[PDB]
Amino acid sequence: RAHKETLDKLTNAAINKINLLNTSKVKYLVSSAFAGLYVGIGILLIFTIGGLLTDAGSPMTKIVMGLSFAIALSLVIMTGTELFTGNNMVMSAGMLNKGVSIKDTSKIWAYSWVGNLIGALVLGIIFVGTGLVDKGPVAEFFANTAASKASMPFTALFFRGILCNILVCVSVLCSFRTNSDTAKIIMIFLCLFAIITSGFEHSVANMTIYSVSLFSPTISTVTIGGAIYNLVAVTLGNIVGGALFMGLGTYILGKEK
Amino acid sequence: RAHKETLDKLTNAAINKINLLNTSKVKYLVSSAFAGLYVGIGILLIFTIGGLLTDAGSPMTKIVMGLSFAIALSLVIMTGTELFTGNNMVMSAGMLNKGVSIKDTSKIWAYSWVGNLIGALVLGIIFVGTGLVDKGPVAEFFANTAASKASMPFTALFFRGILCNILVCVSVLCSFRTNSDTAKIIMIFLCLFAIITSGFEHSVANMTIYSVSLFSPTISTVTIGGAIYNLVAVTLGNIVGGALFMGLGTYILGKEK
Amino acid sequence: RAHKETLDKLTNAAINKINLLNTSKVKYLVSSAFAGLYVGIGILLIFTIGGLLTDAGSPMTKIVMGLSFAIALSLVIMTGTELFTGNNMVMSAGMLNKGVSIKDTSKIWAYSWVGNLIGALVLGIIFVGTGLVDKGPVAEFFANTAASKASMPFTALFFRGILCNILVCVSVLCSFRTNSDTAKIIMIFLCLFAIITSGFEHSVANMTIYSVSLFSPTISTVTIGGAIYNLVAVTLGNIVGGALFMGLGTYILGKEKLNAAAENLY
Amino acid sequence: RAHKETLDKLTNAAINKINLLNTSKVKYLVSSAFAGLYVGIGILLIFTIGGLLTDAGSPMTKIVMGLSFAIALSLVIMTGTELFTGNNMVMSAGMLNKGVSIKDTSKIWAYSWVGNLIGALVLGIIFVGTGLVDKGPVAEFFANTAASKASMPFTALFFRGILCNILVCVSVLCSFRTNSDTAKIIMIFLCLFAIITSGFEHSVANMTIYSVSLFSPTISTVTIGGAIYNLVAVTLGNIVGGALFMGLGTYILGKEK
Amino acid sequence: AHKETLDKLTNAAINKINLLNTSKVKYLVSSAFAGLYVGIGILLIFTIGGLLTDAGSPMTKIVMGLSFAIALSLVIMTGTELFTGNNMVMSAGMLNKGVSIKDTSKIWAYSWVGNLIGALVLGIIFVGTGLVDKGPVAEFFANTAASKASMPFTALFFRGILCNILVCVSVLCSFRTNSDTAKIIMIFLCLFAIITSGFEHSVANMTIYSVSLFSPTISTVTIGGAIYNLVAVTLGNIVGGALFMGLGTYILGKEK
Ligand SMILES: CCCCCCCCO[C@@H]1O[C@H](CO)[C@@H](O)[C@H](O)[C@H]1O
Ligand SMILES: CCCCCCCCO[C@@H]1O[C@H](CO)[C@@H](O)[C@H](O)[C@H]1O
Ligand SMILES: CCCCCCCCO[C@@H]1O[C@H](CO)[C@@H](O)[C@H](O)[C@H]1O
Ligand SMILES: CCCCCCCCO[C@@H]1O[C@H](CO)[C@@H](O)[C@H](O)[C@H]1O
Ligand SMILES: CCCCCCCCO[C@@H]1O[C@H](CO)[C@@H](O)[C@H](O)[C@H]1O
Repeated sequence: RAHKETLDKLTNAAINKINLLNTSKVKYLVSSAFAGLYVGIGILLIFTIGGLLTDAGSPMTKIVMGLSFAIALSLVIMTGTELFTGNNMVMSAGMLNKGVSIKDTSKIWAYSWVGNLIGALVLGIIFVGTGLVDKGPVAEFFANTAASKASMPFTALFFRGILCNILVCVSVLCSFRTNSDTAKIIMIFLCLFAIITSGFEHSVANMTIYSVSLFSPTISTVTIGGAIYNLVAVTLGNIVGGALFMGLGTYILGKEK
Repeated sequence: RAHKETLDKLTNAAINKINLLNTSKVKYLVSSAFAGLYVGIGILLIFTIGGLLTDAGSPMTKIVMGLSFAIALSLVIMTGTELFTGNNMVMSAGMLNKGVSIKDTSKIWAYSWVGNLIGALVLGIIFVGTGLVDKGPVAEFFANTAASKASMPFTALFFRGILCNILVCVSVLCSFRTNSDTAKIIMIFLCLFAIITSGFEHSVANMTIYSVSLFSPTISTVTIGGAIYNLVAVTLGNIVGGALFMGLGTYILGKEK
Repeated sequence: RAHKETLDKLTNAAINKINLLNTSKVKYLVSSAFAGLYVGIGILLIFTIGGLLTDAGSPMTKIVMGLSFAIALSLVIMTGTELFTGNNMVMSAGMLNKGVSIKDTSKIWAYSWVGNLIGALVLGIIFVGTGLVDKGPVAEFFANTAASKASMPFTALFFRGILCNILVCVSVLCSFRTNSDTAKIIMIFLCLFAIITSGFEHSVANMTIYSVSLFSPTISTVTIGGAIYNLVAVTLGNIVGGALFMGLGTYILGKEKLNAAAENLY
Repeated sequence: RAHKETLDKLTNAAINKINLLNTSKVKYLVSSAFAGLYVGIGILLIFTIGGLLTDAGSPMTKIVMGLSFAIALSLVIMTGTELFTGNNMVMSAGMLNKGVSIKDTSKIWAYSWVGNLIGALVLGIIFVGTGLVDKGPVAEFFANTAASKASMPFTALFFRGILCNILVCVSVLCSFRTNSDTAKIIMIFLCLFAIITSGFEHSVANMTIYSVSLFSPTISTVTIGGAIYNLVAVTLGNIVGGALFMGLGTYILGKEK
Repeated sequence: AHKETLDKLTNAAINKINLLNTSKVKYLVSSAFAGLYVGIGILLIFTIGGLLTDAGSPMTKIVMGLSFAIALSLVIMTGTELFTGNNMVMSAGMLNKGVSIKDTSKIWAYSWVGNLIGALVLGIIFVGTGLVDKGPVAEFFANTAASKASMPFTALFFRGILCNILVCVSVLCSFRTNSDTAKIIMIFLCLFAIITSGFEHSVANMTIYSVSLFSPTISTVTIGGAIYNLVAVTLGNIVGGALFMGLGTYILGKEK
């Protein structure tokens, strides 16, 4: 094990995040926007896959979607950009280890969440302009998925959000624990396969699901109300998974007591 | 050849394990709980696959499930967390090599088994909360699988547990014999593929099978009694495979006489 | 982090490109020609797959095509040759960081683009010469695809071009951010999967699509006006994606803000 | 090209093998037993696959089997254990190069062959004990394969053994020519894919095929005379493939003359 | 790093001719291994071809391409002498004045013949397994051999060109990376392209014809057919490897 080294790295990354934000809100928001859009790119890919295999009646739909989502977090980690969901574990661990404050943590979470959203809104806009969701099985996949995610009960979304961010954050944790970029990508691939195929909920990914569905004139039954309901429920779950499980857990393992 | 050095690393790992437990029961149990939960995440993924493909009558079902289970031990190894089944070989070799004692071994086995179960209990509760096993093929897949595992003859479960833990512990052994994290993950992928598709029995994975099946009000094919029956038989078989084959074996290979 | 170091690498890459171009038109155009042909090789592969699976009715067609396209940018990055689409991000970042001039940039872009085109033309001539697109599902896939791309609205092609080059350029960016050649190839595989299966537009790849179709004797029904319209719309799209998004974006991330010799972020 | 360096490595390895055997028969036999069982694990997996896909009438059966066999030699190489077929090239090259005697070679061949057999016997007994070949397509797949392998003309088996051990030994040769463990596993994956899907014959894998077939009450398609016939023919072919092609070939490339 | 790459190709060309000059046996043995290693890839993918063609699968050519990587991977990882790869290496080394034209034709002649010996040996042994006595694999060899030998010259020539661009560029990648895993991946991608696209490889065809001509399965092949295919494809391979990759890498790297 190298639990203490790992906690040191998490704490140093938390310190580095808040110093970045304090040094430049533009730099922090651009990074956050990049991460939001990168995650959204994975969504565009796997929903195209979703539409294609759904229209085909394939039993393998959710499995192929899961296998194909690795790009989302892979791009985030390989570009060193700012992802809200990953920040749940990093800021909480660093905060518990007294490297950052609670205010620092809430500031980082707020900014990366908004930045992530800006990225998703841009992607959504651009994607709608390609005409790829003007009509057909791919537009319908966005339309139906958006609707079902927005009509789920609060408790279900919350618990799905917890399990999702346990997986997002453990993949981030693995990247702090190896020097091999290939190993990092493989672990990301495995974790995101688990997330998508199992049906867990990811606030940042949902941002693109809703920006596309909402910006698309291919009607679809969503509404901003439903989008907000889902994002709030899922964000709360994500925070619990990342901070209360992963952040607290890694702190307990690594705390120089 | 390099068996001596491998035995040396195994011995040191066994020494570090008992020192951790002597230092902090909380740290040790948290690490164990993480590992039990990580293994369970693999179960949630492949049982989702099992439900999807069984429902479709696919002949590829058990093959796809085996290929998709790699995350379970990959997460454990890459996070440095405490897994009971792997401890069967490590403590065993370490004890034989006079680095730790018999009571040290029994203590580590008991705590890691219980801590792993804690992780499975937590994951099961949260998974039930997702609503993902309310009804439909995934719930059916948990219910039917838990039922069949609980009604297998003792001897069958025992021998399945032996072969399972030979594979788990050899994947752990490979991790002690390479410096490449990518190669570690590949070997784990191969061994877990063999375990799942061949039909071998893993006590720690079964903890999540039974936590989900028993916590879900939607599932009513098994009882705590059936869970205990399967867990006891499979755990005994696991111990024989990890300690009697892999532990004794690596000691013999490595013991500088 | 580590964005500053990444910015320094992009800027050095930019300076090296204009330098080599200044030194030898021949060296630069051959490098660009290789890159154009390498990308086209990917097209020849996935369009053969397109033809095969389309004629078979498969629903996995576009997924298998996406999974099989990695060779295109993998070859470019592993041979270190000049690809127009990638040059958008590198030249703009370097220029913004005041390592290369606006003049240097539109030059590299011009030479790389044309050089990429030469490669596609030569590949197209040779491929048709194999007789593999004399008749049948593959020849048609080339034909029908060429027609559909040349008959889409500007807006659509533009935005498809933006998204395409975001992905092309981010894979180039990953290659600057790791020392693992395997991780580089894996990131390329993922990005190109996303590009092809999602349906984004790549100018350099389109160069080979139209060269084959305009060289193939199985008639056409696309025409040269269509091709150039496409390459124009997609190229502008590509430029915005790579220069406006990736170039400016990486500049902002990496530019050490003391300096400040000129502009202040907030 | 590094042909001399490669022969120098093969020669050191031959020396180290005979020294080990001379030092401890128990260590040498235990190591050989492990390698036999590890290869056998590959057989249990791919024959499970065989039964599943053959029962389903799948055309991809032999392809998936080949893709799934990599674990057999991957485990042997990553654990550093003694495999008879690999020793055909190593001992012969080291013998030609005067690092070891002809008698050392005979000794190593006989001991590893028998030790491999012990591992296969042990694996077979335990596998039968699982109830996994009690009845159904997997048992039938063992029964049918064991029978066809036993009824082939000597000539056919012999030449199949030559090509098999060209592939086993070249994968071993690859492992001497790289420092990348991931590259070693990939080359093993490719070679074993070629062996299984093409239909070549591996003596050590066949030990497990026949141990299961002869230990399972539900398998009556073959006799001990039949196993012995196949094993002799295939062993002879393996020896020619490994020693006369790979051993002599690598000696010729590397010998400073 | 074009200059360093050209230096590497030049040093590889020099070491090849030096080797041949020192020992024809060592050089021919190495060439025979490379021919057999490439042939092993053919045995595997033609087994796949027979299996899937018999089943009417639209994935046949795709699965074959994905499964051919072993052919050049064995060559590169064993350090053996492959004719097609020597088209780029010797030409680059020659233009860079490390070796002569005479050296090049010599290395080409010896590796081609050595590759062929490896293919003949493999074909004989494979026929001896009984695996092509009858059935869809035997049929796949016979039909493929016949189709390749009945193609027009021009078609074979151009397919040979694209094939060796891919073979040689995979070799080029191996000179431009220190990662053995990256080398294998690049080889996997290039061979996937070669096989699935339908390009022509002289050395691989050596095994196709040695198997088909040694096997009991009746084909319309004939030795005259094989030789015709091999000549046309070899010239195409030479053009692709020497004129494109050889000349190209020299131009990229030459410090002038
Ligand atoms: C272009 C869009 C910019 C969005 C900026 C959002 C910043 C919100 O502001 C932050 O929110 C937290 C809780 O609400 C507080 O605890 C922080 O102190 C506060 O800075
Ligand atoms: C909240 C979780 C508490 C876990 C406590 C586990 C303690 C088990 O206790 C152990 O049991 C063994 C026998 O099975 C003994 O041999 C060990 O000596 C003993 O320490
Ligand atoms: C040891 C393996 C996992 C043990 C999980 C124990 C959880 C049992 O708990 C209860 O059992 C009831 C009836 O069977 C269920 O109906 C209830 O949902 C559940 O509360
Ligand atoms: C699932 C199969 C994916 C294979 C990816 C392997 C990538 C490993 O990583 C690569 O290979 C070597 C690792 O041992 C290193 O030497 C290289 O530097 C590195 O590029
Ligand atoms: C469990 C016991 C198995 C032991 C295997 C015994 C095989 C030894 O037997 C012999 O050894 C000689 C050299 O010492 C060789 O010359 C002979 O070839 C070999 O048959």
